[PDB]
Amino acid sequence: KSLKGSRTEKNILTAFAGESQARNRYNYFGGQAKKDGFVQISDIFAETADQEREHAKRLFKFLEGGDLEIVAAFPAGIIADTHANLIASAAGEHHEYTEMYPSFARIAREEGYEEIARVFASIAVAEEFHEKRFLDFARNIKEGRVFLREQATKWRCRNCGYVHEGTGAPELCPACAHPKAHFELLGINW
Amino acid sequence: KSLKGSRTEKNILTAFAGESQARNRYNYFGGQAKKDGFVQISDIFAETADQEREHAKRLFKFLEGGDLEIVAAFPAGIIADTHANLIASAAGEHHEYTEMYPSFARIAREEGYEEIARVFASIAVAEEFHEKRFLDFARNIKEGRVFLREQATKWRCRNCGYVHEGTGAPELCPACAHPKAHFELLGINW
Ligand SMILES: [Fe+2]
Ligand SMILES: [Fe+2]
Ligand SMILES: [Fe+2]
Ligand SMILES: [Fe+2]
Ligand SMILES: [Fe+2]
Ligand SMILES: [Fe+2]
Repeated sequence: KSLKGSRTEKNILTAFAGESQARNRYNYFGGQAKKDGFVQISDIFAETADQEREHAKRLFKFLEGGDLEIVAAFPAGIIADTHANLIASAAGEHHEYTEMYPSFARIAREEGYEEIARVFASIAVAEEFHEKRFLDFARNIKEGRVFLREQATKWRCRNCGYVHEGTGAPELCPACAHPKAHFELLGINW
Repeated sequence: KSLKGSRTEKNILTAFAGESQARNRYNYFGGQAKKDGFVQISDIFAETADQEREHAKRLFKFLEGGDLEIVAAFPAGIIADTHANLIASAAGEHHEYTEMYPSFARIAREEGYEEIARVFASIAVAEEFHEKRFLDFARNIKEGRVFLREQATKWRCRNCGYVHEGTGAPELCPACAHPKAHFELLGINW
């Protein structure tokens, strides 16, 4: 049925506004991560930004047109060091999957918008993993485990694919000569 | 010392030519993978192409200028189905790390170009993992295990980050509504 005048319509636009701002913030944090020498983390911020773009697109497509007024609070800034940005991003994700989306979903169900409610709940699942990545990386930075581990393992250069075996990533990739910043733990998800 | 007139100079240009062609082929295969409904594989081809660009750049930077004639054989085509493209790509990687680069490295060492030899050997390591990825994915396609597994596991939508728990990826992402093609096994390499 029509969304016109419902609370859900307002919530969808509110979510769209938040998703849109999150996309920008994450792209900026991605640039900062690159400056801080964390390439894997930089690419993660960029990918997360692209995924927020997709959450926003799904939400945007439900709307039926016209200008709508919304009242909501948003993070006024800021761009800091990568660890701080990861912590702030995780807090944003946390609010979305623990408070905002579950609430929007419940209201949607109550107003009779089952599909939309399902979408809100589904987006919340995505935000929870987004938070996991951000928290895990923040923890790695705090513990000094981004480029060094206790036991020998495999490290992959994101720039050229070189694989290094050892307790930590090398200062310079022996293949492409790029800095340690480009290394990540070798992952196999297939 | 100067590379002028050495066999290594010729080998570097030969490698550069091969690296350059590999970059193009992989980007085309990436596009084909997208058409075949394999997003993770498509992005892998694209990433591999970018890494070949970096192998080529390292090699290119060693050269000292001027036009040089080379004699070498290259794959004249072709673009086929994704499984076939993965197999062909793996064969290309195989020749590079088992025959070409080790040979170029040995010749470089013999002519007194230790740094260059180290680079050839290092690039070979990258190509071996490139082959592993291609062979693994080819195997997944052949066995019908790209989107379905024996035991329940976690699947991530590359488009929006939604996480699905089950034996196989869903036909449609419940969050962004994109097709099964966007799903991959949830990976955590950090
Ligand atoms: Fe989002
Ligand atoms: Fe998110
Ligand atoms: Fe590298
Ligand atoms: Fe290469
Ligand atoms: Fe390769
Ligand atoms: Fe999705």
